[PDB]
Amino acid sequence: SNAETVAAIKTLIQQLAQSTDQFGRAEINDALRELQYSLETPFDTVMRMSLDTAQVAVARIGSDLGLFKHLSQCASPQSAEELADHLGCGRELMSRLLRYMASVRMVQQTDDIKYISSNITQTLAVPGLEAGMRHAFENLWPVLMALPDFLAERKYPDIVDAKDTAFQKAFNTDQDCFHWLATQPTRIANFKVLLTDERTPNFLSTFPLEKELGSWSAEPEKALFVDIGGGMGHACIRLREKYPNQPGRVILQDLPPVLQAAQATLPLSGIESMPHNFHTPQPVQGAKFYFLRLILRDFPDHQALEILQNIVPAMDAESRIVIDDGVPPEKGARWAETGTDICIMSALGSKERTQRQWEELAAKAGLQLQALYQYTWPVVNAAMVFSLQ
Amino acid sequence: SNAETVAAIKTLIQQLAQSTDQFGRAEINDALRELQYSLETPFDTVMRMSLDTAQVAVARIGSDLGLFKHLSQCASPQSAEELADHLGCGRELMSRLLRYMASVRMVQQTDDIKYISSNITQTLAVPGLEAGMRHAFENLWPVLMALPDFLAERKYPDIVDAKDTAFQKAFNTDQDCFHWLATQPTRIANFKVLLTDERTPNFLSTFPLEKELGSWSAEPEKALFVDIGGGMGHACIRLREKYPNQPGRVILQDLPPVLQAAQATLPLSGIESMPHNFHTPQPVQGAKFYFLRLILRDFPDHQALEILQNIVPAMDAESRIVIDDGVPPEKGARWAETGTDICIMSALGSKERTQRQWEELAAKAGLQLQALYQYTWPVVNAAMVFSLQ
Amino acid sequence: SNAETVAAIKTLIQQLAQSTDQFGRAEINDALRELQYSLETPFDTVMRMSLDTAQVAVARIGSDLGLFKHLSQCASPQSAEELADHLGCGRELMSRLLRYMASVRMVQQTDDIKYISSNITQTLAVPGLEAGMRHAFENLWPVLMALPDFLAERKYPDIVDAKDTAFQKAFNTDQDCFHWLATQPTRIANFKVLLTDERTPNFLSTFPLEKELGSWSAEPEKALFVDIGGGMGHACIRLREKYPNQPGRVILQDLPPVLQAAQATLPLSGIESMPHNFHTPQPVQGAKFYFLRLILRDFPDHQALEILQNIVPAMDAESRIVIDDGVPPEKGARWAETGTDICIMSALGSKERTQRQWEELAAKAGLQLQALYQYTWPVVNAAMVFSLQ
Amino acid sequence: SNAETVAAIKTLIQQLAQSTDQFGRAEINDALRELQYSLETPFDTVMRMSLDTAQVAVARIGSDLGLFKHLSQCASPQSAEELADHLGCGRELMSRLLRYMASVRMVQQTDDIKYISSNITQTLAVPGLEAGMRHAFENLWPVLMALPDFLAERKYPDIVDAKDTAFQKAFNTDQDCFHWLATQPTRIANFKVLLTDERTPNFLSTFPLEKELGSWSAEPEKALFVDIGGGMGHACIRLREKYPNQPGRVILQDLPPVLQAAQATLPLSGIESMPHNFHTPQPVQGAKFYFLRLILRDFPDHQALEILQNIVPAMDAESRIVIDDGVPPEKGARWAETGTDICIMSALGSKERTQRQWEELAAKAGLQLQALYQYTWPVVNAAMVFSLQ
Ligand SMILES: C[S@@+](CC[C@H](N)C(=O)[O-])C[C@H]1O[C@@H](n2cnc3c(N)ncnc32)[C@H](O)[C@@H]1O
Ligand SMILES: C[S@@+](CC[C@H](N)C(=O)[O-])C[C@H]1O[C@@H](n2cnc3c(N)ncnc32)[C@H](O)[C@@H]1O
Ligand SMILES: C[S@@+](CC[C@H](N)C(=O)[O-])C[C@H]1O[C@@H](n2cnc3c(N)ncnc32)[C@H](O)[C@@H]1O
Ligand SMILES: C[S@@+](CC[C@H](N)C(=O)[O-])C[C@H]1O[C@@H](n2cnc3c(N)ncnc32)[C@H](O)[C@@H]1O
Ligand SMILES: C/C=C/[C@H]1Oc2c(-c3ccccc3)c[nH]c(=O)c2[C@H]2[C@@H]1CCC[C@@H]2C
Ligand SMILES: C/C=C/[C@H]1Oc2c(-c3ccccc3)c[nH]c(=O)c2[C@H]2[C@@H]1CCC[C@@H]2C
Ligand SMILES: [Cl-]
Ligand SMILES: [Cl-]
Ligand code: NA
Ligand code: NA
Repeated sequence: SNAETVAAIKTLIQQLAQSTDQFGRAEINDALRELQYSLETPFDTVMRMSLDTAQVAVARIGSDLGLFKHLSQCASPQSAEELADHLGCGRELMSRLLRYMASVRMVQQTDDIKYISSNITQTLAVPGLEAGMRHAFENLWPVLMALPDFLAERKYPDIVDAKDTAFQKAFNTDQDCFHWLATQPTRIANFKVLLTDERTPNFLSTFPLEKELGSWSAEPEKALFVDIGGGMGHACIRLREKYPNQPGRVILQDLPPVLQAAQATLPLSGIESMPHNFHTPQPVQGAKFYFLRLILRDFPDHQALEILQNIVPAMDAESRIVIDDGVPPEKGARWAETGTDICIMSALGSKERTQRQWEELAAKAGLQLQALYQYTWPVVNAAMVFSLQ
Repeated sequence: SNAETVAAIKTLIQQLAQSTDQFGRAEINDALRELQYSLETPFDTVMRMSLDTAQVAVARIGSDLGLFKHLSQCASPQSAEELADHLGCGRELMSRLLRYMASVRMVQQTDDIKYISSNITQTLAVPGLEAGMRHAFENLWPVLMALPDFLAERKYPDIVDAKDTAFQKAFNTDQDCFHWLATQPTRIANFKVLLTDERTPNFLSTFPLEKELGSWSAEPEKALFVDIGGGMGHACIRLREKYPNQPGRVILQDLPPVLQAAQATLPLSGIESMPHNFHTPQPVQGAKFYFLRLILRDFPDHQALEILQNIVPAMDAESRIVIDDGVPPEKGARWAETGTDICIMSALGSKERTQRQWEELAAKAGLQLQALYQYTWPVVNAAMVFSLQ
Repeated sequence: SNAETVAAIKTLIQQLAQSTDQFGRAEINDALRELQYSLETPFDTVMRMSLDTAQVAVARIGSDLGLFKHLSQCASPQSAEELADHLGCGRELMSRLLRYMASVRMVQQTDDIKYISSNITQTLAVPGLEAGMRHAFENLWPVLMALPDFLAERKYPDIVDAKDTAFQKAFNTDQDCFHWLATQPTRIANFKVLLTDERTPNFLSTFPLEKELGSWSAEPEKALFVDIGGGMGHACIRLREKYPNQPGRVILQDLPPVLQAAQATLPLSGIESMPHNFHTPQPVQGAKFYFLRLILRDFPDHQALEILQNIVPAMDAESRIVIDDGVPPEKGARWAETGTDICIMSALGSKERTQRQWEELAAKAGLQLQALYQYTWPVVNAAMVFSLQ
Repeated sequence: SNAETVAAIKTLIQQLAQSTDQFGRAEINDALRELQYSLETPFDTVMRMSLDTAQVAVARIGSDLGLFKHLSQCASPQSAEELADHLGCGRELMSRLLRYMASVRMVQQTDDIKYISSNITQTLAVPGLEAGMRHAFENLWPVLMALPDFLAERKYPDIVDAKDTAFQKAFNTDQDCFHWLATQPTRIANFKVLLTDERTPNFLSTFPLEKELGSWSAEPEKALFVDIGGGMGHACIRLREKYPNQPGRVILQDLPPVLQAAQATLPLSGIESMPHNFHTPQPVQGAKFYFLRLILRDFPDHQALEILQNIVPAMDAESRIVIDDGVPPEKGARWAETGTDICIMSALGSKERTQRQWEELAAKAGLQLQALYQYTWPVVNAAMVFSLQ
């Protein structure tokens, strides 16, 4: 029986996933995608490319209606009629949306054609994660839709400049993304919520802090950790959580509006909030770790170099710059780390960097790689520890 | 070990797939997608929705460059630099595009970082399938992009009008989709290539022609089969191919430009090409089968009703209207027959219809369902045979 | 490919096995055996029945030669010629024996045709497990060999008498098995080594000692636990190990030679060794638990009844008889608790007993079942707690 | 759920088996056995070695009762009581036998504790296959039970002589097996039925007969095929079936009592029955193929050499000797071909031979290997074609 074999496949894959860890499960999920692409028919490939786009649009509609948050708190299955009346949606529109959502597990449909939350419905109800999907719809989609004709019109140039990429055609502006987004309210509110989505796991999973400290001393009043562009300060919070009695200042540096947003969730003491533009010289001198997580990936090498050069003069012999960012391999890179590369090229003019490309960039700033501590698999995120040359 | 487990999963799924038939393989691929969605983390969900739409943009770039047809005819692996200089692409851009395409199997990367065609490469080199991908990019994506705000602005109506749906916002026009397309030369050219893609399997695999015919006589000059909106006439070709000695006229009906495009690939005898607009009265009287394949799905009930009412008066007691189209189930409908529903709502104001919905629509035309012959699984396509009430 | 499929099956089963517990692994191994029997051809069936018994003969040869203990302590692979000359075996015979043992995993053959220990090699080097294999060869096989003609000659009786079953034909004696063994020195020596094999898990993993005890008081000198036929006293040892501060005498009862063999491995204090024949009245009065592990299974109902009737008069209202033994299900019983049934019918005139059969036997002794605490799965071993009626 | 995972394992293994061919299924079955041995606990290993012997004894009882043939023709499940009364067996003995048989799939037990035939019950009802199991019980078992103490008493000699092996101790005789069996009636009747069990597949599956013929001519009256020790003549029957109009005599040679037994099932013409002792010179001169299937494996090299030397003088330049027999590999030999080696060493003093050992034996007879045509996998049976040197 085909159905019996399909059910047994699901049982065995679920059991294998449940027994391994998060990295093993991520490897299984990539394998399932690889198998799907290898087994689909030519017509299936075109159908998948035609229709998988609709998930983001329909997730946007569900978020506009508040469907996912409502469904995630319901204690019993709900009919399409009940959901439509409660959320203020046309009854047959609601039924068609739910049918589509159930077919891509954005909700679950029951045997009496009612609806309950799935793992994805819960995810889309979380404000920082819902903001990621809304960001894909309103910011990434227009840039991806502009890039084929941008490249055609310009005879397929190598994109190297944040002010000359697809973003400018998509949003009909001459400034780079970061400035243009400075001026748009709805954009900024969603961006704001995006900063609250903390990624797991983080570099402290694998970072051998005591080993990297060596005999460095916090006396008299030195800084252990300067989180440059630290956003809501998640790195600082987790550092103090895991090393609560390690001496030394822990300093969150960002722009004033972001630090004001961070105060609500920062600890009452132990973490300093210091306004600092990372395009200016670093004010904290001789810190042990100058930390840049998911900062440099957003800049082409000219601008990423200048961010590092503003830090290097503050370093003493024991100081390290810690770049925590994607480190895709030379070959066999996965879709999450090559898709990111196409999107940041499109929007920001920047790129993902292999380990060799990170080392070449850091060498231009007078820096040498001392250690690399991977903390995610199979997609590579790592804390790279750089010394003065 | 993790790598060993993952490779073993792929070996076993590949072996199970190779041993079933096309419908079994489609069930396996549906299960692999559901497993992927159930096993992904919340961050995975957002990254998948953020990045999967980039595949359509990058397939459109590869199509613009001629990359897939070139790779498909290459006899050895090609370096990124060879492809870049052959195709007129910047070398760094080409390398980044190929890394991304290899990660989603749109090409294959070798272990010395050269590139060869995949199944997907070959698919995207086929003119009609390439055109389906290009249609997704240039026609489906803008309407999906406009749908959320269109729904919000209009307070979530039940869309029933081809001249009042998301299409009008997306392309800033008051025309309905079909009329507007007819004014756009590049778009109509790509649609004509799309008509050359023949779906498989087809209704003749399960349609019991002999039993439906009974003692039906073709004399003096009656038609056995009238293919209304038949495009390239693939249904007429396959009919004549399978039943070459069955008497009766076989008539392809479409608008003049499509009939002209069809002449190259039609048989020299046995199939008549008859210009006919299906919004006007059917000229062929008393035919055995009036055949509508993937036609009525593109019209709201009002207009689909009118198309049937243009045929009904031409029928005698033995005539049948055969609707060959999607018949999704009442529950558990699959993504390829619910995502279509959302797309055709947004572009055409139309919908997919369950069996009960087809029968209700046909009853307003004075017709009753005699038989239903499914020929695809698990996504339902069927030949629905209707007679006068 | 066939080889690839086969290796993938083994990878996936090994991964599933490693992730469950011992009971899950036992269920998997039962399923593998049932799959093997359902998939074998008719000729396979006969070859399996023809050849699988050779493994006991060749394990007995390896034991005679000392091969398994020698291989288990070897630090590198050994050639057949090295093993032959070390162990005193003809070189061709040794090579043929090793080829056979490698094909059933009793050793492992390397790719340069040398030999190393397997899990099974290590098992057969353990004195008590070696003795179980030697017992199968010298005691179980002759009785199984005599059973078919014994049944035929006697017109298929229901065997109920330890002095009238297949044992008497197999060893050409009128004695019952236990008495005859006691006259055979080599056999009794191997049985004494067999007593050193401690089964795991044991009843204390699920026995709720505190709840069964209640407010039971040990003073002035009552016994908490009387281990009747306790062998090496493993139940007493594990009892004292798990509940070292529970007051009350713990008493191992067995015949003098077994108590003497037990002295080496008993604790120096806390467990009394008391010579007692369980076919005679129980000397310890009013103990909390009189414990019979794998005792009553070796006696037909008449004699098992007598053993219980020798204990009952020693009981007070708080005393319990704990029968720790196999409790096979009414249906779906597994091969390891039905093959035992056939063996003990043939050698001892005994039987395995379902829960209902245990309760019927205990009721003739005046006892009622209070509780049943299973501690192995899927083959059922349980501690059955009986009180006076 | 453990049960759910176990059920899914069975479903997936059954589906993989059902889709491959008989050789793929034989590889899967060997893998399942390998997994069982690797996953069992030390106690399980001893239990399996103690109890798997009982299958042959209980199969013997079932055959004595006629249970398997009766159950194989029953049209509905039968209770233990019904079977006991019909077959003349004690009711509780019958119930215990059926419980054991169901646990090793020798029958199947239903959910209402009744019994139906399994694949193994059908196999054991077939007279030639039942005779193989009875042969294992009455002929192979006594020799395997004698071999450990035979080897111990004789200080582990290399066994090379049919008149000095374990057989002589097992059956208290000084003659080799073949003569001693000449004198025992029950033995001979069962042996007789054994000859009717035709193995599948056979060498004609893969033997390129037309290629091996070359330009050999049957004119005037030459023999195509001389089946030496051909038993019931199955090789001759299948040769004429697959090559019904190939010219040349086809001759079955055996001892007179076997050829009289073969007449009932030989074709009415086309196959000659010729009495011939293969220890005498071959009377048919210049045949194309002199065929020896499963003959030489039963003889030590001295006697196997003399059988070949009696054929060689009859050969002309185009004649071939075809040895069809087991050809185990140099390493990694499977249990069916190494267990056979131990049993024929025990009973007959002979051995399985690798390809190199066959070539060494044939070279002593003046013969050279021309071709080897395997026809079973993974256990190697092959037709080896030898020429004059
Ligand atoms: C990817 S986000 C947050 C990255 C942060 N390290 C983390 O892991 O959450 C980039 C951060 O850089 C900050 N940022 C952007 N421009 C900056 C500038 N010129 N100076 C300092 N911070 C800046 C943003 O405000 C935001 O908090
Ligand atoms: C989705 S295509 C289907 C073609 C065909 N039934 C098949 O299965 O391939 C729709 C067809 O309808 C035709 N069509 C659109 N409007 C029409 C009209 N007013 N009258 C006749 N044909 C029309 C198009 O030219 C096109 O060939
Ligand atoms: C199967 S062994 C079981 C030992 C112990 N109950 C255990 O679980 O290991 C049976 C034990 O019963 C003992 N036994 C046999 N006959 C006995 C008798 N008449 N009185 C006391 N013990 C006896 C033997 O010496 C042996 O130690
Ligand atoms: C393994 S059995 C049958 C083998 C046969 N080639 C086949 O594949 O069925 C061995 C055969 O050799 C025959 N045989 C034994 N001694 C013989 C002898 N001295 N001369 C001729 N045939 C003999 C037996 O009668 C029996 O038919
Ligand atoms: C020729 C069809 C191409 C694809 O667009 C359509 C259309 C369509 C959409 C916009 C403009 C014109 C027609 C109507 N009706 C369908 O069914 C599909 C499906 C087609 C294939 C992929 C998914 C779509 C929903
Ligand atoms: C100490 C037990 C050894 C094994 O023989 C027995 C015996 C037994 C048999 C013959 C003579 C003396 C005792 C009784 N009662 C059992 O239960 C087992 C099982 C034992 C382990 C393997 C399978 C057997 C049926
Ligand atoms: Cl479809
Ligand atoms: Cl047990
Ligand atoms: Na890339
Ligand atoms: Na061997």
